[PDB]
Amino acid sequence: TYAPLELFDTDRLLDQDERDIAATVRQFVDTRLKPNVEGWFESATLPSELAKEFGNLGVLGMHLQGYGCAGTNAVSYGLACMELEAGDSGFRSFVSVQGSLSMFSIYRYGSEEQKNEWLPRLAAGDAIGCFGLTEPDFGSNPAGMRTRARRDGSDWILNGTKMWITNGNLADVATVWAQTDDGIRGFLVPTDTPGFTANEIHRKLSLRASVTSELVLDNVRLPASAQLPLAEGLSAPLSCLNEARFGIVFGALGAARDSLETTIAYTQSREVFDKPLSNYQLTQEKLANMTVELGKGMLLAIHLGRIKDAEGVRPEQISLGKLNNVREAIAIARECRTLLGGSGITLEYSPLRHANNLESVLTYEGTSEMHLLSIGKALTGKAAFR
Amino acid sequence: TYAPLELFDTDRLLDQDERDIAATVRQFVDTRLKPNVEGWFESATLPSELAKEFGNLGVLGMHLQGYGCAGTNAVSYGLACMELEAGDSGFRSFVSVQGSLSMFSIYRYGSEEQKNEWLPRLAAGDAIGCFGLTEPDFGSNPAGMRTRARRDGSDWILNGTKMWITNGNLADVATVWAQTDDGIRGFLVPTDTPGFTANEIHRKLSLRASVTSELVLDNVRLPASAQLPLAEGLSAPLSCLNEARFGIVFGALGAARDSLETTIAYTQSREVFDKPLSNYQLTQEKLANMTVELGKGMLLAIHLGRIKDAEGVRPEQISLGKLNNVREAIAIARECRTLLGGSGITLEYSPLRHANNLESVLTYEGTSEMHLLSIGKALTGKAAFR
Amino acid sequence: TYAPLELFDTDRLLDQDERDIAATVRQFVDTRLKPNVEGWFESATLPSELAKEFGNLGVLGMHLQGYGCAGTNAVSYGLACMELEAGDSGFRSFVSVQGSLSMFSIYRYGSEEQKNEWLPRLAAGDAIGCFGLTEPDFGSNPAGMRTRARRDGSDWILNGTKMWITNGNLADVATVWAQTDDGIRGFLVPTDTPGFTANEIHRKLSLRASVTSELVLDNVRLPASAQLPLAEGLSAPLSCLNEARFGIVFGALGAARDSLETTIAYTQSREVFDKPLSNYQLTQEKLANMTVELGKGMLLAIHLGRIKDAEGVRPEQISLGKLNNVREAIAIARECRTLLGGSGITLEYSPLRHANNLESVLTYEGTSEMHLLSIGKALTGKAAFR
Amino acid sequence: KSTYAPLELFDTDRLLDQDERDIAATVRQFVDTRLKPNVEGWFESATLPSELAKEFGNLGVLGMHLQGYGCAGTNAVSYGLACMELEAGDSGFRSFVSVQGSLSMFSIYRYGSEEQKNEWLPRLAAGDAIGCFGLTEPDFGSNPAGMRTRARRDGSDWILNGTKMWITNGNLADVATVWAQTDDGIRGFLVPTDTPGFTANEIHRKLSLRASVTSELVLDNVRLPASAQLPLAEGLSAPLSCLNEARFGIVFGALGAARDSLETTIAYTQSREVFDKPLSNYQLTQEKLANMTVELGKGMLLAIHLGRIKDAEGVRPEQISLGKLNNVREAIAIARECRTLLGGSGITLEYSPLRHANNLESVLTYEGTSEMHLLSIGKALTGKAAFR
Ligand SMILES: Cc1cc2c(cc1C)N(C[C@H](O)[C@H](O)[C@H](O)COP(=O)(O)OP(=O)(O)OC[C@H]1O[C@@H](n3cnc4c(N)ncnc43)[C@H](O)[C@@H]1O)c1[nH]c(=O)[nH]c(=O)c1N2
Ligand SMILES: Cc1cc2c(cc1C)N(C[C@H](O)[C@H](O)[C@H](O)COP(=O)(O)OP(=O)(O)OC[C@H]1O[C@@H](n3cnc4c(N)ncnc43)[C@H](O)[C@@H]1O)c1[nH]c(=O)[nH]c(=O)c1N2
Ligand SMILES: Cc1cc2c(cc1C)N(C[C@H](O)[C@H](O)[C@H](O)COP(=O)(O)OP(=O)(O)OC[C@H]1O[C@@H](n3cnc4c(N)ncnc43)[C@H](O)[C@@H]1O)c1[nH]c(=O)[nH]c(=O)c1N2
Ligand SMILES: Cc1cc2c(cc1C)N(C[C@H](O)[C@H](O)[C@H](O)COP(=O)(O)OP(=O)(O)OC[C@H]1O[C@@H](n3cnc4c(N)ncnc43)[C@H](O)[C@@H]1O)c1[nH]c(=O)[nH]c(=O)c1N2
Repeated sequence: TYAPLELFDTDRLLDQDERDIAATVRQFVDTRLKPNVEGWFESATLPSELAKEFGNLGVLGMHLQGYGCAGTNAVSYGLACMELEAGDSGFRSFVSVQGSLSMFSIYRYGSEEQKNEWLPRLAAGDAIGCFGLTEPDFGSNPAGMRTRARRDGSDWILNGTKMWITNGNLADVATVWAQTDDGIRGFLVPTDTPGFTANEIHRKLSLRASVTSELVLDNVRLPASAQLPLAEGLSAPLSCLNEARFGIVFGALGAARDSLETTIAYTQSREVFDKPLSNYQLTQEKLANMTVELGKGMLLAIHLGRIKDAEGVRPEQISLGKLNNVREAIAIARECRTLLGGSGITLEYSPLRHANNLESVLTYEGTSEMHLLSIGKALTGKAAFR
Repeated sequence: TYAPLELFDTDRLLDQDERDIAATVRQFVDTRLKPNVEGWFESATLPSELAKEFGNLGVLGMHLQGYGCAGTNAVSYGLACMELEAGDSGFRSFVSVQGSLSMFSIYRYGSEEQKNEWLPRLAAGDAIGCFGLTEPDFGSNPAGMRTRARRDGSDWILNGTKMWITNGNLADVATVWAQTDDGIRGFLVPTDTPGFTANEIHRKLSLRASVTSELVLDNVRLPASAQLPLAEGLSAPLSCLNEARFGIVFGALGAARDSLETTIAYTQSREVFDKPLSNYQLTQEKLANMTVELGKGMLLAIHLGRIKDAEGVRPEQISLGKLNNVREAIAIARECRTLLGGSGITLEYSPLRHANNLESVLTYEGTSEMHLLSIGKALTGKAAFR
Repeated sequence: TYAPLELFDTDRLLDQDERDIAATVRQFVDTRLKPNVEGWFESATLPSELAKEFGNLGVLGMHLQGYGCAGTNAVSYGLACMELEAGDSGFRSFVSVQGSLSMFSIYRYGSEEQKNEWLPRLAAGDAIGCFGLTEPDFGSNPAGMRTRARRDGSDWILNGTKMWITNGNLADVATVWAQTDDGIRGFLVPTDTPGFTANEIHRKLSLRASVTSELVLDNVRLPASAQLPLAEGLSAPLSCLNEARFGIVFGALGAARDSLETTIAYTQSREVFDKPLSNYQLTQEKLANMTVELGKGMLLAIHLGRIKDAEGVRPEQISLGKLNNVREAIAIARECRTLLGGSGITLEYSPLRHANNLESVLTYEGTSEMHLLSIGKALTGKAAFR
Repeated sequence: KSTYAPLELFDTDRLLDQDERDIAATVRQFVDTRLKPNVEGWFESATLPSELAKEFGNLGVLGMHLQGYGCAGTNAVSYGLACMELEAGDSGFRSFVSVQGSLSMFSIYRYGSEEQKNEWLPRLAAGDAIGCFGLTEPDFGSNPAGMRTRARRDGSDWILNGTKMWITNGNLADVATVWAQTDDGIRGFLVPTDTPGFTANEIHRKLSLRASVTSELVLDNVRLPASAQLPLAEGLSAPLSCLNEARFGIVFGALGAARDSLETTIAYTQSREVFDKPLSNYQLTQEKLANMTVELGKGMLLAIHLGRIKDAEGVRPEQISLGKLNNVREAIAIARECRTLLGGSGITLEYSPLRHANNLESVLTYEGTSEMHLLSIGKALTGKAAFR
C-alpha cells in the first residue's frame, strides 16, 4: 500500500536536506505537540512557552539569513509549515506570524538598530512578535484602514484599533500599520507602551489553540526611531503577507494529509457489515478523490517554492496556491469526518478540528474570493474587485 | 425584498394553525433559548430544566394522541422541529429523542402499564427518556448489535454497551435494544437500576449544547414486565427512527434558514470596497444558490409531511428528505460562514455552530450513505449495503 | 422497484385530468416521434409536417382560451412540455415557440383582426410562427437591441437582424421586436414581405432536430396595422418569455427523466464483473443522487404551476425553476452517459443527445447567470447585472 | 505584462527544455495550419481522411517514443506534449496517434518476433500502413479478463472466432492486434485485415469522436499461421501494458482540449460586450476563468510529473491512473463550462468547446473508465480490491 503522497511520489522532487527538515519537524510535532493538542484546543490555549520550543527547533524566521536564523530555502520553510499544520493550524499560525510577518517586516523594512534589537530574540523565541494590519471595518480592503499616526515634534502619536491579531496578547513587539499624512507607514510598537492594550478574543470555534486579539491604541506615543524606515504604502504590508501566504500554500496540505492518513487508518480498523470500511466502493471513491487533490496541491506548492527560490514568485502565482490548497484542504478534512461517523465529532481524530481551523485559513491572508479575483485580473487585465 | 422561503412562497402550502405553531415555537426559541445558546455551546451543556419548558410549550410527543400529548398532525411536528433547530440542533435533538424515540417506543410497543406510567410524565417534561440502539462497534448496522438479554427464570439480565446516546446521563428511563435467543427485543430500563451506568461524552466539537452518553449495562437484572411486549426484530427500533428522521427532514432546514437569513442581513450591513457586500455578483451567486436549495428542501419536507398525514410515509421516501435536507443544510451553513469572514469564526453568528452541529445530524439516524443506498435499493431492487 | 418520480409520488399532486394529459402526450411521443428522432438529429431536420401532428394533438397554444386552443391550466401545459422534451428538446422548443412566444404575443398584445387571422391556423399547426427578439450583438441584454422601426406616413419600416430564431425559416409570421422613437414595440411580419429574409443555421451540435435561423430585415415596409397594438416596452417580450420559461421549467425535467429511466434500465441489463451494473455502490450513488434532483425539480415545477394558475407567478419565482431545473437536468443527462460507457456515445440511448440539447436550454430564455442574478436582486434589493 | 495565458500564469514552460518546447510548437503549428481549417467539416461529416496517416508519419509522431524502425526516439515528455497539441486540435487526431503508436506499434515492438517488427514497424512509423488494437468486445470493456474471442489450435495453425467493438481505425487498418482467450490464457495475434473471415464494420451516428474511424470487428473462422501469434504476450498483462502507454499520452492529450477550449473562451470574453462592458470584466466570468485555469495548471503539473517519472525509473499503473482520472474529468468540466460563457454562439462548430466536450465523453470512458481508475487508486491506498 501507498500513503497518498507516496502514490504521487512527491518526495522525488525534494533533496535529502529538505526531506530531513520535514522529518525533523514531523517528529517534533508528534512528540512535543500532538500529545497536548486536544486539551489545548478544548481549553482554548496555546502556551507562550512553545515560543522557545519553536525557537530551539529552528523554525522561527527559518527562511531569513542571519541573526541566528536557519537560512533555509523557501521549499524547506514550506515543508516545515506543512508539518506544523499537520499538528494544528495554530502551530503554523504562530510561526507564520513570528517569521514571515513580524521578523520579515523588520528584516526587510527596518533600520539596523531595529534588526539588531529584535531579530536574534525573535529567532530564538525569547521575544514574540505580532502584525497589526486588519481592523474591525477593513480586512479584505486594508487600503481603507483608519488607524492613524500623527507627528508631535519628532514623536509619533498612534490612534486606532486592529482586530483578529494573532499573538497580540503574547507579543513583546507589534508591527502596526497606520495611515499618515504621506501614506501608509509601519511602526514597531513595544506592547508595554502606555495607551497600547491587547484584549484576547474568546469563544472561537476555529483556531482555539492560538492567541487572537484586539489591539487598541489610545494616544500611543513613539519616538521617530519606531517607524520602519523603508516601508511606504500598502506594498509593504502586502509583501509580508506574500511571505506568509507562501507558507500557508504548504501548511494547508499538512492539515489535509493528517486528516486523510488518520482517516485511511480508521477505515482499515473499522468493520461495517462484516467487512473493513476500506473495502467498500463508496469509501474508496472518497479516499481516491481526496488523494488526487492532496497530490495536485503538493505538486503546486513545490512548483511555487522552486520559482520562489529562483527569481521570486509573483503575488498572483501565490494566489493559485492559496486559493487552491486551502479550499481543497478544508474539503478533504470535512469529507474525512464523514467516514469516521460518530467518532469523528470529538477531538479524538483530527479531521473536525482541522476543518474548523481551516475556516480561519480560508479567510485570512486574503480570502478565497480575493485570490480568485487576483487570478482573474492576471488572466484578463481587468480588476473586478470594485 | 424577499426572505428565501418567501420567494418560494412555501407559506401558501401551510394552514393557519401550522403557521401559528411555527411562529409560536420561533418566538419561544428567540426569547428563551437564543440569549443562552452561545454560552451553552461553549460550556457544553444543555440544562435539564429545559425539559419542563419544552413540555409546557407542548412539543414533547406532540404528534402522539392521548397521555397529555398535543395530538398535532405531522406537518406541525415538522415545523416545530424546524424552529427548534433554527435555534440549535441540540434543542431539536432533545425533542426528537423525547418524543419520536423514547415516547414512541413506549406508545407503539409498550404495555398499558408502561404507557400509563411514563407517557404523561414524558409529555410534560417531568421525566426524560433516552433510546439506546447504537453500540461502539455497530451504528449503521444495528442488525449486528451484541448487547444481549438472557432469561433467568421470568427475569432478564442485560449485558452490553450503548454509545452516542442522547440524554443518557439525564434520563429517568432508557429504551434499550438487545439481541435475544429469539431475535431483537426492547426493554425499559430505569436508569438507577444496579449495573446501569451512563458516562457523559466530552470534547465534542458538534452538538455541544446536548447531552450524549455511553451506557454500560453490566448484568442489569429486570423483571419480565420491563420488556416492551410488542417489539420484535429490528423493525421495532427502525419504526422509531423513521418517526425521528421525519422530524430531522424539517429540522435541518431550520439550521439552514437561520444561517442564511443571518448571513443575508450581514451582507446588507457589511461594506467592502465602498459598497454593501450584498451588491457583488459573487455574493449574490452564493445567496441565490443557497436559497434554491433551502426552498427545494422545504417543498420536499412539506411533501413528505402531507404524505405521512394522509397515508403514512415509507422509509425510502423519508430517506429522500433525510439525505437531501441534511447535506444541503450543512453546505448552506458552511458557505454562509465564508461570507462572514473573520467574524464568522466565533459563536457571534450562527453559521459555524450550525455547520458543526449538522456534522452529527448528517451521521445519526442513518448516515447519508445509508439513505443513499436505501434509495438505490428502491430504484433497482438490489441491496448494495453488503 | 420504483421509477424515480414514483418514489417521490409526485402523481399525488396532480388530478386525473392532468395525469391523463401527461399519458396522452407520452404515448404520442413514443409512437410518432421516438422511432424517428435519431435520424432527425443526425440529419439535422425536424419535418415541418410535425406542426400539424402537434396541432391535432392539441398542444399548440394549449394554455390559451378560444381560437381552437385547448384552454388547459398551466400545470397541464407544463406536463405536456415535460413529455415533449422527454422525446427531444427540439419537439418542446417547437411547441414553446408556437404557443408561448408566437401565439401568446398575438393573443396578449395583438388586435382582434390579428388574432382571428393567425390564432386558429397556429393552433391547428396549419401556420407556423416565430419570435425575433435576440440579435447577434444582444441576447442577455435585449434592452440594448438595435433593430429599428420608423414611420413613413402611416407605414412602419423595420431594419435590423435577429439571430438564433427558432422556426425562422419555417414561419409564416414573425413577431419582431424593435426599438422606436417612443420605445420598444412589436410587429407581426409576414415572412414573404419584401426585405425579409430567413437564413438557416447549420453545424449545430445542440438542437439539431430543430430549425434555427438568422432573420435579416432590410427596410421591411409594413402597414400601421402590422403593429401589435398593446405592446409597449421591454415588458411585452419579457411577458412572452415568462410564459415559455414556465414550460421549460417542466420540459427540462422530461429530458432528465428520459435519460435517467433509460439509464436505470441499462444498468439492470448490463453485466460487469459477473453482476448487473445496478448492483454496485458507485452505480447506486449516481442513480440516487440523480433521482433526488429530478424529484426536487418536479416538486418545484408543480408548485410554480399551482401559483401560476392561482394569482400568477412572478418572474423571479419562474427564475428559481428555470435556473434549477435546466442546470440539474443537464447534470443528470451527462452523469447518465457515464453509466452507459461506450454505447452512450451514439444516438442509440438518449442521454448524450439530451445533454447536448440542454446546452441550448441552459442559455436561451435567460441564461443561468441571468436567472441567478434575478434571484439575487429579489433577495437583496440590489441589481448586480451591471 | 498586463495578461497571462492560463499556463503562462503557472509558468509550466520553465519545467520543459528547449527541445521539448520546440516539439510542442512544431506540432501546434501543424495542427493550426493543416488540421484546424478542416476540422469543422470533418466532424460534421463524420470523417477523418486516411491520408492523414502519412502526414502524421512525416511529422514524426507515429511511434515517436519508440527506438529504431524509423521512429523518432523522443523521450516520454515529448510524446506527451505532441499528444497535447494534437488533442487541442481534436481528440480524433490524438486518438489516431494513440492507436497507431502506443497500442498497435507498441504491441509488436514489445511482444512481437523480429519478423513481425521488420514487416510492420517501419511502415507503421511512416504512416504507410495503419494498425488497430482489438481488445474490447460488445459484452466486455471495463472487464477484459472476461473476453470471449477465442483462438484454438489446429495443428501448428490457429483459428480465431469472436467480435471486437469500439475499435479505432478498424476499417482503415492493414493489421489488427487481436486479443483472444486460449486454453492456456489470453494471447495476442497479428491479423492482416484481408484475411478471409475478418470483417470491419464502421460505427456511425456517434455524437463523440465523429472525426475518427471506430469499428466493429467480426472474426468468423479466421485461420492464421503459428507465426501470427505475438510470441511474448501472455495474459492480460500484455494488452494492459499497451493501454498503460496510451493512457500516458491521454494524460497530456486531455489538457490540450482543455487549453484550446479555455484560451478560445478567454478571447471571446474579451471581445464580447454585455451590458456595455466586455464579458471578461464581470465577477461571474472571472470566477469561471480562474477556477478553470487552476485545474488546467494543476493537470499540467501532474502530466509533467508523470512524464519525468516515466523517463526515469518508470511510472506504475496506479500513478498513471492519477493522471487519467484527473486530467480527463477536469478537461471535460473545463470544456463544458467554457461553452456556457459563449452563449448561443457556443452551440455550433464555430468555437471548439462543445466539440471538445463531446469528444472527451469517449476519452473519459476509454482506456479505463473514470471509475476503473478511481478504484485502482483505491486499491493502491488500501490494499483491498473493490471492483467486485
Ligand atoms: C483567527 C484569525 C487570525 C488572523 C486573522 C483572522 C482570523 C479569523 N486576520 C484577519 C484576516 O486577514 C481577515 O479576517 C481577512 O482579511 C478577511 O477580512 P474580514 O474578516 O474583514 O472580511 P471582509 O469583511 O473583508 O469580507 C467578507 C466577505 O466578503 C467577501 N468580499 C470582500 N470583498 C469582496 C469583493 N470586492 N467582491 C466580492 N466579495 C468580496 C470576502 O471574500 C468574504 O467572503 C489577521 N489580520 C491581521 O492583520 N493579523 C493577523 O495576525 C491576523 N490573524
Ligand atoms: C451526537 C450524536 C448523537 C446520537 C448519535 C450519534 C451522534 C454523533 N447516535 C449514533 C448514530 O446513529 C451513529 O453515529 C450512526 O448510526 C452512524 O454509526 P457509526 O458512528 O457507528 O458509523 P459507522 O462506523 O457505522 O459508519 C462509518 C462510515 O462508514 C459508512 N458506511 C457504513 N456502512 C457502509 C457500507 N455498507 N457501505 C459504505 N459505507 C458504509 C458510513 O456512512 C460512515 O460514513 C445515536 N444512537 C442511538 O442509538 N441513540 C441516540 O440517541 C443517538 N444520538
Ligand atoms: C438553439 C437556440 C434557439 C434560440 C435561442 C438560442 C439558441 C442557442 N435564442 C437566443 C437566446 O435567447 C440567447 O442565446 C440567450 O439570450 C443568450 O444570449 P447570447 O447568446 O447573446 O449570450 P450573451 O452574449 O448575452 O451571454 C454570454 C455569456 O455571458 C453571460 N453574461 C451576460 N451578461 C452578464 C452579466 N451582466 N454578468 C455576468 N455574466 C453575464 C451569460 O450568462 C453567458 O454565459 C432565441 N432568441 C429569440 O429571440 N428567439 C428564439 O426563438 C430563440 N431560440
Ligand atoms: C470512440 C471509442 C473508441 C474506443 C473505445 C471506445 C470508444 C467509445 N474503446 C472501448 C473502451 O475501452 C470501452 O468503451 C471502455 O473500456 C469501457 O467499456 P464499456 O463501454 O464496455 O463499458 P462497461 O459496460 O464496462 O461500463 C459501463 C459503466 O459501468 C461502470 N463499471 C464497470 N465496472 C464497474 C464496477 N466493477 N463497479 C462500478 N462501476 C463499474 C463503468 O465505469 C461505466 O461507467 C476501444 N477499445 C479497444 O479495444 N480498442 C479501441 O481502439 C478502442 N477505442
